[PDB]
Amino acid sequence: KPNYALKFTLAGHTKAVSSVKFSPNGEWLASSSADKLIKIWGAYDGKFEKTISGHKLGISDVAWSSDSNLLVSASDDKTLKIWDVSSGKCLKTLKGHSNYVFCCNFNPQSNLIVSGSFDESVRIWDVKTGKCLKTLPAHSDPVSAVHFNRDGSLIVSSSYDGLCRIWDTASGQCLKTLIDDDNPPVSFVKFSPNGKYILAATLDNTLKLWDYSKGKCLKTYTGHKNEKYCIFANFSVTGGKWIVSGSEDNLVYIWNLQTKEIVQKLQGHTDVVISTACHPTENIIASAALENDKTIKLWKSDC
Amino acid sequence: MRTEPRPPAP
Repeated sequence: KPNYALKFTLAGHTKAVSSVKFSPNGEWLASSSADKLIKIWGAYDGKFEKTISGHKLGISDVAWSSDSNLLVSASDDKTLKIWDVSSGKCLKTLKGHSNYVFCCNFNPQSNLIVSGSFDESVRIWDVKTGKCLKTLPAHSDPVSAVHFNRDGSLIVSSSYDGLCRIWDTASGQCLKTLIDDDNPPVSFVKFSPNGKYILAATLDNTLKLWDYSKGKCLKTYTGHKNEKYCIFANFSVTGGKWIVSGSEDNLVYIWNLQTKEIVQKLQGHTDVVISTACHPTENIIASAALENDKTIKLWKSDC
Repeated sequence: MRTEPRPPAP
């Protein structure tokens, strides 16, 4: 069992925080917010670094390039923006979605960005040019999450339509549609680190690990509350192998991936924990909460 | 916004 303990509370976003992510080089945490801003913080000391501004409406997601130099952000202003972190410059504004952009991610080579939108589409963008390369007719309801696999050859998407879909990056073809009894809205999805599984959150207070190729649910994680928000989930791999998620009861939940038992609940946020992130090399977790709290917390364990 | 809730189905 881990022993995550609070180390720092990071404050100053003026509205709900939407997403927190650690830079791949482990040096930084980036946060996005309904306040239309991105903030950068020291990953190990929680020290505020800088604010990055330019979106015209709130931002629901942010993601780092593999070399930790760029960010992409997804906004209700219907665009994504690519940012040079050290200069703060907006390098490109990605236009094409017809509604809120909700989620985003770079591929491992970082030459592509994938986005999902309330317009029900998934779009694949060229980083260098800013051009949309493909528009996938992915879902029949808002797209809640998009993620590339370890070698970038696949994209997984999730939707309120109750489905998770696997896409061939090169062709745009849908290679798989995952179906689960009752088709509860899917609020989050991501590949496992080895790319063999996908972790999916549904708005019925449940997280599941799936062997998507075979359409077999291998694990189910419950105990938390998730019925209204798209809460991030994660695979913790620097120490023990955990599943980490936020929750609508203001707690961070940690489960043993194999046993499915809850091994820790982290307390002291005062609103829904919308986002959690796991450091790439240290046993550190970042968490972020909604409007009534607006703080980010950094927790650290010995294992 | 992700920060705003989806009314659960009735």
